[PDB]
Amino acid sequence: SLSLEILQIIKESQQQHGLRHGDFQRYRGYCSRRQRRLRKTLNFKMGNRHKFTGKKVTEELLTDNRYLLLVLMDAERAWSYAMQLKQEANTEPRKRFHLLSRLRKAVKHAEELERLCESNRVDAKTKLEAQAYTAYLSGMLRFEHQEWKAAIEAFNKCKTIYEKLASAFTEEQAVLYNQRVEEISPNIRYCAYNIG
Amino acid sequence: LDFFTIFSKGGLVLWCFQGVSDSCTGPVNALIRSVLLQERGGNNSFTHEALTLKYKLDNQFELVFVVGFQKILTLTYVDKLIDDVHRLFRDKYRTEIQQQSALSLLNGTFDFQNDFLRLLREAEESSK
RNA sequence: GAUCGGGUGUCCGCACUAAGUUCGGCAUCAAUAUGGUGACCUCCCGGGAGCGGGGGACCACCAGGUUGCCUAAGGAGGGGUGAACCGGCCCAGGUCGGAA
Repeated sequence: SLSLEILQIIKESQQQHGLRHGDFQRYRGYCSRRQRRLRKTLNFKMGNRHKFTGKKVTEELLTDNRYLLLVLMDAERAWSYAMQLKQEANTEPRKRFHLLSRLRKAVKHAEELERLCESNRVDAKTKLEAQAYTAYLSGMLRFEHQEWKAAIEAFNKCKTIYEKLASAFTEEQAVLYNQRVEEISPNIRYCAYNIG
Repeated sequence: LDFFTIFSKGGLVLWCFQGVSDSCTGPVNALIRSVLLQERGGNNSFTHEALTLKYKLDNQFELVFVVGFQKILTLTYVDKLIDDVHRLFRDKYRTEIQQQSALSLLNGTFDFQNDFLRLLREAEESSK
């Protein structure tokens, strides 16, 4: 019976931690620091000294309504690093492969969190938000990889989820979702235009 | 290209084909403010809030060419297109622009739509 | 405005959380096309020796084009030692082949 507003959290964090003027390095640093503090406070050290053992959060552990933030912050860090590499690669063509490597892995965390959301412990509001976030990330990855057929469908699914949520909620609460869909609308138009 | 305007230093728009794609409410006013006060000089910098904007100056006839594309990445053919359209304008419409008085500019009508569309088609074919 | 109500910090050897400073330890991937360097192996053609010319199999490394069934990550980043003679290059003298 625990709810989470991933879009509200990320919107509040980006505009406060350097992305108001568009500085992704500070945002990536903030994401790393926040994940470090979250793990230190929640006592979720993946590895001890001189040993590392990667462990995934199971269905029972999410009772604190905070372990999802770990996956969210990992996805945010990967996406921010990829976005910074996007602007950096205009001079060095080599950075495109690194950007693709980061983007192909951010969707992994997105899909893992959307699968973790399947449990009955969480409410039905976070599931659709996780699905929309995963669709958004997948569409951006496939748009960067010059794949239009899958990107347009992912964008349409994400827009359908966002429009349904905005219609369900009141006008004041739906301004964030309206801005979110209007941000991705030009990407949808360009994806539809690339085929010609 | 999704937005393109050719207006004089006197604040009068000569020709545009924005259409339903874009509305020129305040996309060029911010650029004017940046040029007058900030003195950008950053090689077509200062995307305003949602789409990248680039400009080119013509001190010989007191003219400015503005081209606006989406914030998505675009190829470098835009600057070549701007140079070509500016040179075509200077070659053909020289009679009106060379005159200092704005009465001739007001009286003259420019049917540049077809030529600009052909240039855009050439640029898109090169881009593809 | 007479009593009167009490709600909130200056005080804490107090506990937790959000945002940042500072100091240590560990580790920092690979396939593929092309050219190059260094060892080792193998085909040859010529010659009285030192030897000259051409072709291959395999390993290590650098510049670098498209990549991934790659991870918590793995840049085509920079510097130094390079040792006892064991990375080779150009190699003084000396040394061996040859009248040169």
